[PDB]
Amino acid sequence: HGHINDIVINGVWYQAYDPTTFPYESNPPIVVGWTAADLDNGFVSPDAYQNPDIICHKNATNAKGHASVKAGDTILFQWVPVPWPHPGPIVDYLANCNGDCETVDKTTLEFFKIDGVGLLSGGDPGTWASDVLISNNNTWVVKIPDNLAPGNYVLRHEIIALHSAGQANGAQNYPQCFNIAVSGSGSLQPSGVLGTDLYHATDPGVLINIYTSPLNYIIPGPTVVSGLPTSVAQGSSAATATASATVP
Ligand SMILES: *[C@@H]1O[C@H](CO)[C@@H](O)[C@H](O)[C@H]1NC(C)=O
Ligand SMILES: *[C@@H]1O[C@H](CO)[C@@H](O)[C@H](O)[C@H]1NC(C)=O
Ligand SMILES: *[C@H]1O[C@H](CO)[C@@H](O)[C@H](O)[C@@H]1O
Ligand SMILES: *[C@H]1O[C@H](CO)[C@@H](O)[C@H](O)[C@@H]1O
Ligand SMILES: *[C@H]1O[C@H](CO)[C@@H](O)[C@H](O)[C@@H]1O
Ligand SMILES: *[C@H]1O[C@H](CO)[C@@H](O)[C@H](O)[C@@H]1O
Ligand SMILES: *[C@H]1O[C@H](CO)[C@@H](O)[C@H](O)[C@@H]1O
Ligand SMILES: *[C@H]1O[C@H](CO)[C@@H](O)[C@H](O)[C@@H]1O
Ligand SMILES: *[C@H]1O[C@H](CO)[C@@H](O)[C@H](O)[C@@H]1O
Ligand SMILES: *[C@H]1O[C@H](CO)[C@@H](O)[C@H](O)[C@@H]1O
Ligand SMILES: *[C@H]1O[C@H](CO)[C@@H](O)[C@H](O)[C@@H]1O
Ligand SMILES: *[C@H]1O[C@H](CO)[C@@H](O)[C@H](O)[C@@H]1O
Ligand SMILES: *[C@H]1O[C@H](CO)[C@@H](O)[C@H](O)[C@@H]1O
Ligand SMILES: *[C@H]1O[C@H](CO)[C@@H](O)[C@H](O)[C@@H]1O
Ligand SMILES: *[C@H]1O[C@H](CO)[C@@H](O)[C@H](O)[C@@H]1O
Ligand SMILES: *[C@H]1O[C@H](CO)[C@@H](O)[C@H](O)[C@@H]1O
Ligand SMILES: *[C@H]1O[C@H](CO)[C@@H](O)[C@H](O)[C@@H]1O
Ligand SMILES: [Cu+2]
Repeated sequence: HGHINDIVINGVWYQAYDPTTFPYESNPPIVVGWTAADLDNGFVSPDAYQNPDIICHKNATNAKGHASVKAGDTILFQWVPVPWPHPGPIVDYLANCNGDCETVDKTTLEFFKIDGVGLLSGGDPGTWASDVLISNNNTWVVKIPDNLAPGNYVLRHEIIALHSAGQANGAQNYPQCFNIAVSGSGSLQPSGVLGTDLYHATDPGVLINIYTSPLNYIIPGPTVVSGLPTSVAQGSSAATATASATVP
C-alpha cells in the first residue's frame, strides 16, 4: 500500500495526486497525476485487469495539467509512506494521447513499456525491484527515451506486489498515471497495448509463488521497447525547484 506524493523531473518537483488528501478538500489543485479513488492506498486486483480501473487506478479521471519534459530527461517517483511494504516488480509505460492528455479517453490509450525490473536474485522471497525502491528512500527513476517522438503522453508507473500472488486474484497492482508533454529530436513511436489487454490473472508473473527457491520471474505485460535499458541507474536525488502542472 502507498501512493505517489511527487515526481521530480531533472530536479523540478511536481505535486502528484494525493488520494489520501485531495478527496477531502473542497477545491483540490490541478496536478500532473490523475485523480483516482485509491483513498485507502490500495490496489487493483486481477479480477479488474479487464476493467478500466487497471489503466490509471480506480475510477481514474484525467489529470487537468501536465509536466513539460525533454526526451532524455529522468523522472523520479516518490512513494509514501516510507517504506513501501511489499515484494515485487516495477514497470513504466507511455501512451500517446494523440492530443491533449487532459481530455484523452483513457480506454483508448495504447501503452508501450519503457522499463521493467523484476526478480533481481534469489527466492523465498528473493530481492526485487521493490527492494531497490525501498533502499532509495522509496523512489524509482525512469528515463524518457532520448529518441522519443515529440507528443503528449500518459506515463503509467506501477508497482506490483506479489506477497499474496500465489493464489488466484492475489497479485496487487498499484498503477499511477501522469501527464507529460515531450519535446525532442527523435521519431520513436513504439507499438502499444491497451491497458485492459496488458495483464491476465493466469500470467506467469501474476499467479506465482515467490516463497520457493530457486525462482525465476517473467515480468507481466509487453516487452520493453527495443534499444532501451530495462532500467537506468537507480538512486534518489533532491529537487532543486518546484513547478506546477501546466494547463492547456
Ligand atoms: C468508483 O465509482 C463507482 C461508480 O460510481 C462507485 O460505486 C465506487 O464507490 C467508486 N469507488 C471508490 C473506491 O470510491
Ligand atoms: C524520504 O522520502 C520521504 C517522502 O518523500 C521524505 O518525507 C523524506 O524527507 C525523505 N528523506 C530524506 C532524507 O530526504
Ligand atoms: C536527481 O537525479 C534523479 C536521477 O537522475 C532525477 O530523477 C531527479 O529529477 C534529479 O535530477
Ligand atoms: C505493436 O506491438 C504491440 C505489442 O508489443 C501490439 O500490441 C500492437 O498491436 C502492434 O502489433
Ligand atoms: C480491455 O477491456 C476494455 C473493457 O474494460 C476494452 O475497452 C478494451 O478494448 C480491452 O478489451
Ligand atoms: C493464463 O491462462 C489463461 C487461460 O487459462 C489465458 O487466457 C491467459 O491469457 C493466460 O495465458
Ligand atoms: C518452489 O517452486 C520453485 C519454482 O518456481 C522451485 O524451483 C522450487 O524447487 C519449489 O518447488
Ligand atoms: C533460494 O534457495 C535455493 C536453495 O537451493 C537456492 O538454490 C537459490 O539460489 C535461492 O537462494
Ligand atoms: C517489445 O519488443 C518486442 C520485440 O522488439 C516488440 O515486438 C514489442 O512490440 C515491444 O516493442
Ligand atoms: C531492438 O531493435 C532495435 C531496432 O532495430 C535495435 O536498436 C536493438 O538493438 C534491438 O535489436
Ligand atoms: C531489466 O531487465 C533486464 C533483462 O532481464 C536486465 O538485464 C536489466 O539489468 C534490468 O533488470
Ligand atoms: C536498472 O536498475 C536495476 C535496479 O537497481 C538494476 O538491477 C539494473 O542493472 C539497472 O541499473
Ligand atoms: C530520495 O532520497 C533522497 C535522500 O537519499 C532525498 O533527497 C530525495 O528527496 C528522495 O526522497
Ligand atoms: C535546481 O538545480 C538543479 C541542479 O542545478 C537542476 O537540475 C534543476 O533543474 C534546478 O535548476
Ligand atoms: C519547491 O516546493 C516543493 C513543495 O511545494 C518542494 O518539495 C521543492 O523542494 C521546492 O522547494
Ligand atoms: C503552481 O500552481 C499550483 C496550482 O495552483 C500550485 O499548487 C503551485 O504552488 C504553483 O502555484
Ligand atoms: C508545464 O509546461 C510549461 C511549459 O509549457 C512549464 O513552464 C511548466 O513548468 C510545466 O512543466
Ligand atoms: Cu499493501
